[PDB]
Amino acid sequence: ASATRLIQGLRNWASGRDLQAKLQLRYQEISKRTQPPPKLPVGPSHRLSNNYYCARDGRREAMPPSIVMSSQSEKKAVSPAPPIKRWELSQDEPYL
Amino acid sequence: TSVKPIFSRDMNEAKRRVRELYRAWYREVPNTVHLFQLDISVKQGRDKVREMFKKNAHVTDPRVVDLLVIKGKMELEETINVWKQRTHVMRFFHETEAPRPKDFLSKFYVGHDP
Amino acid sequence: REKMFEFYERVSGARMHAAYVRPGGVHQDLPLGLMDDIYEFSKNFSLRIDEL
Amino acid sequence: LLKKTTGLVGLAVCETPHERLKILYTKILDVLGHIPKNAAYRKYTEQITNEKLSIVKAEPDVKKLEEQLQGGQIEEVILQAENELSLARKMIQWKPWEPLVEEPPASQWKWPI
Amino acid sequence: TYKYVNLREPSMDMKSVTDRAAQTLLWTELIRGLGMTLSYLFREPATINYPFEKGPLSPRFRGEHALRRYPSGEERCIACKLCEAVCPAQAITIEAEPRADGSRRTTRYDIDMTKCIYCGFCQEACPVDAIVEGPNFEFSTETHEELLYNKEKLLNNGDKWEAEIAANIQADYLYR
Amino acid sequence: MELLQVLKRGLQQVSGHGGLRGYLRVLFRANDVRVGTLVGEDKYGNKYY
Amino acid sequence: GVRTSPTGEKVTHTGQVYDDEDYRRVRFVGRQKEVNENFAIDLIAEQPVSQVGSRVISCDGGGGALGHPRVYINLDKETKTGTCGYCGLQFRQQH
Amino acid sequence: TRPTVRPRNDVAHKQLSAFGEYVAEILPKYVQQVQVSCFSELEICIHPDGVIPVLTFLRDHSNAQFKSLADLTAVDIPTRQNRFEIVYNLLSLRFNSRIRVKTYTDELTPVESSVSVYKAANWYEREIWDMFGVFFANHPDLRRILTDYGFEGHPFRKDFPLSGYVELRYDDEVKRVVAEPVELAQEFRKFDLNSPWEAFPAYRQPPE
Amino acid sequence: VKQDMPPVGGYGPIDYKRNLPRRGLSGYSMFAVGIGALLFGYW
Amino acid sequence: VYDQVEFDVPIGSRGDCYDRYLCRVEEMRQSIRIISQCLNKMPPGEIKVDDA
Ligand code: SF4
Ligand code: SF4
Ligand SMILES: [Zn+2]
Repeated sequence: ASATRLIQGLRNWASGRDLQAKLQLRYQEISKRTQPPPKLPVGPSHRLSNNYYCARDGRREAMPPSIVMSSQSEKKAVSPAPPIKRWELSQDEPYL
Repeated sequence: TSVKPIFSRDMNEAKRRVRELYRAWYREVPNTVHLFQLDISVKQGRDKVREMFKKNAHVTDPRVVDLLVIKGKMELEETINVWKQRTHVMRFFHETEAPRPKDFLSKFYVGHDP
Repeated sequence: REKMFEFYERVSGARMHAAYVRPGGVHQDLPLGLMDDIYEFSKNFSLRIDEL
Repeated sequence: LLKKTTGLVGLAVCETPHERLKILYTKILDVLGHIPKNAAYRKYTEQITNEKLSIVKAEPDVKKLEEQLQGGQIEEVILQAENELSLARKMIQWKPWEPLVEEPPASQWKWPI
Repeated sequence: TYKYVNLREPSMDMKSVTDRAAQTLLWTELIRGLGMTLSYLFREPATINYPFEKGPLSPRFRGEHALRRYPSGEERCIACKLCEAVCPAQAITIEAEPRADGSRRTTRYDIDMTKCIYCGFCQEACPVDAIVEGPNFEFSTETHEELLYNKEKLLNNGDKWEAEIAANIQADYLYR
Repeated sequence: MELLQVLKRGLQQVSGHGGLRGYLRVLFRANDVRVGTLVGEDKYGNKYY
Repeated sequence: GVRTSPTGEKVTHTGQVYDDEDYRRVRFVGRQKEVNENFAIDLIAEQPVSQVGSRVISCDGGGGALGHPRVYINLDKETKTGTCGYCGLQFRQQH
Repeated sequence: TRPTVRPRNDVAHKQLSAFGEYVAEILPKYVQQVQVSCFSELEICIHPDGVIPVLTFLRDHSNAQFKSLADLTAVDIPTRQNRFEIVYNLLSLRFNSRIRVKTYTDELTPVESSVSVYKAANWYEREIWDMFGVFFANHPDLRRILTDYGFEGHPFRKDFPLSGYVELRYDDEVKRVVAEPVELAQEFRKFDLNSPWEAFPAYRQPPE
Repeated sequence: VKQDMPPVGGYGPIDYKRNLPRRGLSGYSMFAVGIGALLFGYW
Repeated sequence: VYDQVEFDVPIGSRGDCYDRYLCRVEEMRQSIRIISQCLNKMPPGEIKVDDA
């Protein structure tokens, strides 16, 4: 940022870009190293009522794997899922 | 009590394979001493190959000796190709290891282990 | 890449091995002013890709 | 209209896709007729192959055939038909409609142990 | 939602063919590359003057371990061994006894700084903020065992760096 | 011309370290001669700018 | 209150010192034995016993969330002061 | 159970159950179990004589098209008589799906190599030779891939110790890196962490 | 609450596309300059 | 939350080292696009699961 306008114009010309607009070195535009203290919010389970853990217990609603076939008609042939949708070419920048 | 074989249908084909592996190792020992510039004799290396074969001489299962032939062929391929260095070949010769006490009285002297 | 390691160090305290993304969320919230510096990095990073 | 490339490396463009698909589907049905009638591989593969062959006979276009066969490019649909043919020729040899060769041991699939 | 990098056919009119042949014979893109490198020649470099200048750090930084005391001189550690239970490298070795006033304190507190992975799980497992991983990163030794810290070295790192560790914990305890 | 300002900033970097003795002192100790605002000095003599 | 063995070796706050005939003193030969001279058992005994006017006091070591978990100390013994098991600060019911 | 619990996917659960029935009745010669976990992942437990007919099916069948071998894995379980559990993770790009094909072997029974199905397996099962000792028949170049060249044993078995049996150091008498029996300056401290209260009643086993 | 949040109108637009900005003379012009330099040198 | 961010996927055409190079360059471009969207759409709230 401290460069003279002769070196600045030379540097912009040699790169072919406006380099002073986007300087990779950092100056006073970055955040302060000292910040005010935060007040972080609490989650949804910080409630004094209607907050029994048996109604929000993720690990205890895990089930054993449902056994479909075990060795102890004209029904449709299935796939594991419907076939994947063909992607759309990008409207932003297709390179075509 | 009916299992699937690995290579051998019985013990005799397995002993054929053990025999051919010992033949291949016996042929390879002088090349191994020469190109790894080992400071053992060729007789000492052939004695070590004899020792590594005769350690396993009590095995009566065809599948286990098939796997021992397979692992011995893998060691042989890693020795013929220079994939092992001199250190991996000389690890069969426990040189830096001091000889452990073998009788009862000296094991009693040195510590607690049997 | 040094500035992005500063982003890792500000978010976790280690420049590379953060141990930050944990099962259940992340270990710690963003420090105040971090997203402004991520903005100031990202706004200028396109010119760096362009000159590469 | 002759699509210039498939977009996939090593997958060439098929000049006549409809005739190639009809040949491959009738060849899959021919190989698949050698399988017994009770076999679920025969019934399921005849079902999907007859559906695909009906769709190929129903559409003159290549693009609309690609959008309603729903398998990507038409050339990888041809590739999938060849893989299905090779699979069915192997399934003749394997005979997997036969009963289970061996029950597993008593707690072979018990987890947690 | 996808794009094709390198799916351009170059134009085949005489203008573009002569442009490409002038690029070939007259080396236009090579002069472009030389110009970009000359553009970096006239930039101020990114080099800081270490050790007189220092790389920027945060108060979350995980450096050298230290044991903290209360604002009465009593050490915070009450020998609960949560730091050595959580320790991913088993770098912490703790032995304890009741000392002469019956307080629950450690007799051994070792951190192997050559096993330690500097992940800070010990400081966040600590219920009393006793073990902390401080701001110091400049503690290279000439001997392996000088990095095998015992309780005396860790309490001395606490006494050495407490004026800074207290301010980093002041700036970062509300995120914890 | 803006080269004259560059040479004048260099000469006042020489004049800003307390002459040629301080300039060469900080040049050989620091390998940097730019001047700053003295933020402080500790009880050891480390000076912070 | 650090002291010194007959071998000249400093005794740590734990009480560790090497014996005279112990070879492991040779690691301190030509070098130092790093002990910490701030004994917490001495520094906590310098604190004044806090007179309070309740029957049960609480202690978190000060600093709120920067100290230890908050514990409640019963002060019904007039023989003994109520001592925090975390910080070692001790309390006495004033009546 | 809205914010903190993972939302259950019933549609993919139903579709994977139907496709597991499909795979099981097309291939009943080898398929021993079919199961779908609660997080909607399909496992096809097969017999080890049908590694190749199953995996060539799922790679080539027009309703499966599992064209990618994502990962091949062994799991040692010493309480089983077939202690090794070989696990094939497959990715179908066409139907945007993943499947798991699990089979078993012990120390001595070979598994047929799936390099004629997926060339990707060429190192994975080679790793399974190095780490578990599961021999693979008809592998093109079966040898070790991760351990040291003179290494005895197979490390990822659970009867193999955490540290090895030998450690290495440079010996200056012999001018060489040498192997010695391992002696730790500090033993690894085994922690007994398991709580004696049952955590998950859904997974309770019936008693003796 | 006080939390690391973006500004109210959001951040500014960030460039992310390729910018190789096409400098230099044409091929006709570069061959003409090279031929003119040769003709000056020959003369 | 990748289903909520908008980005493109660079596709090669010849499978060589050069197309993979261009794919990585354009993935850096699209990563800058995703980072812009993530900085614009960062919600408030907690950073761990409140299942303690
Ligand atoms: S930082 Fe991590 S590895 Fe190091 S002592 Fe603490 S818990 Fe152990
Ligand atoms: S440092 Fe903290 S976690 Fe470790 S034993 Fe002491 S009080 Fe417990
Ligand atoms: Zn207290």
